[PDB]
Amino acid sequence: KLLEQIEKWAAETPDQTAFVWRDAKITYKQLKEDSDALAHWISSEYPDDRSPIMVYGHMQPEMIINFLGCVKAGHAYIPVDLSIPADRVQRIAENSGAKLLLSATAVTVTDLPVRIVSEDNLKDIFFTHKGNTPNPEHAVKGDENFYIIYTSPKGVQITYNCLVSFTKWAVEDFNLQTGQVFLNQAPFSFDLSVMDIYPSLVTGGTLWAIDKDMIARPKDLFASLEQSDIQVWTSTPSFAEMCLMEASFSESMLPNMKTFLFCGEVLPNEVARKLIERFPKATIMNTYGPTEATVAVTGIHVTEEVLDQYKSLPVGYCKSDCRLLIMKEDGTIAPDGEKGEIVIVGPSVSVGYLGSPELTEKAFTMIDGERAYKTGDAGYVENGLLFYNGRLDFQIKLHGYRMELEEIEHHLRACSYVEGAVIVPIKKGEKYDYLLAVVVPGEHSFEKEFKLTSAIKKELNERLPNYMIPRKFMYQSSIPMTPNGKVDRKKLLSEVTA
Repeated sequence: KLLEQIEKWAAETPDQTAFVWRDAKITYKQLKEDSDALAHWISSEYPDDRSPIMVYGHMQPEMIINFLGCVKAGHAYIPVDLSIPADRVQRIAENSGAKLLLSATAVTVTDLPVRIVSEDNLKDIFFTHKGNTPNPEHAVKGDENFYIIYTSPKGVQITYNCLVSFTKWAVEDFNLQTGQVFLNQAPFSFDLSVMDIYPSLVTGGTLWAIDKDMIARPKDLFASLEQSDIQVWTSTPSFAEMCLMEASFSESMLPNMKTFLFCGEVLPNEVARKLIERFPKATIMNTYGPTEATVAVTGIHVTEEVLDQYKSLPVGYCKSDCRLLIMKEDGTIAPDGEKGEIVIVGPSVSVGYLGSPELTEKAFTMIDGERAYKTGDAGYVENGLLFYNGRLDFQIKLHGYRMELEEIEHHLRACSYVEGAVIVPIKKGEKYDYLLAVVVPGEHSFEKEFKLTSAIKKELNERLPNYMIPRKFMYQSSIPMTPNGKVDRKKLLSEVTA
């Protein structure tokens, strides 16, 4: 079914661009053909095997061809971005039980206990098996693994049913039409990319990829953006914020922008507001979910009304085929409006971590016959609406006082003269010593740094208790992002600590 709705475009709109990265692009017809040849090759080489297959690279069109080739042959694929550390890739190879690794580019990771098919060798199978097609019944189905994406060091197994459950909801609730241009910011090793990959493929859209190098060089990023004619924007809030630092990043640069889809981090009320101002015709959606629950399970249309009544934006209503549970600090459920750990239950929940029995036991459970996943996230529900408070382990306790790190960040972000901010907790060694605020200053006329600091501290005093107000402030032109596009908190902690 999933592959069928995708294949449907190879016949209806064969010459439509299915994926484009810089100068490299492939049509739906080419996607089908090479994908079919690979699948045929896989089946000929591994007749009665269904071991997961590693797919190595970055944004090359072959990444997508290889993903489909793998599933058509009944093999789940393991996306491995170039950014993943060698030691990690080696662990994945050994943990996953993979026997093969496919890459369009050169594999730089020191010898892996896997058969490597790369560069020209991959090209050879496309040529060698050109025209051939795989047995329709070999295609991954039902509860069989479709892809395995690693988090933290655990392989989250996402089944066919999991992905279909997500995709259907995404296409319908995000109001995606057909033939639209979908931005792809997230590396394939990050499940945010799934939010644009499959919805685009099933709706005959065009995936417009952006790579790590464009990001390292904004002039190229924006150049690409203007040529893209992107209509559906899928990215982390941080990525959007960085683009917002560019005055030309607006409806003028992307006049056909229609839908913004956010997930992965807190979407600031101010960021959404800036996007509405810059793109008055675009719809903004905030969504929430762990990789363990197939990309996202909640979503909400962030309107002017939502922005007016929710200083802290809610993360959304749970998809209809799943449900949420807010667990009080005890096996007990919490009354609506009360904070607890967010638990997700339903067909979106992963079947567990690959080869990690003990790890699966600790985070996954069975409730009334269905899978449930403890997120490690703190939040609450109010009449179906889910609110995110922060990561349970980011819960800082300052001298006899608890507090979500994210709540302090939320208020810091809301202060005048602040365009971006992150709190770096400085620990004495065991307990929390003090908080350090890293902010990107907005326009101001403060002639001395301490004056800006005092001003923000005064405003923050009206929002938080004195003991939650960061003692130290640091200013910089931008907040670092990890290769996935999220705030790089480790890097920040590393440099501010040094």
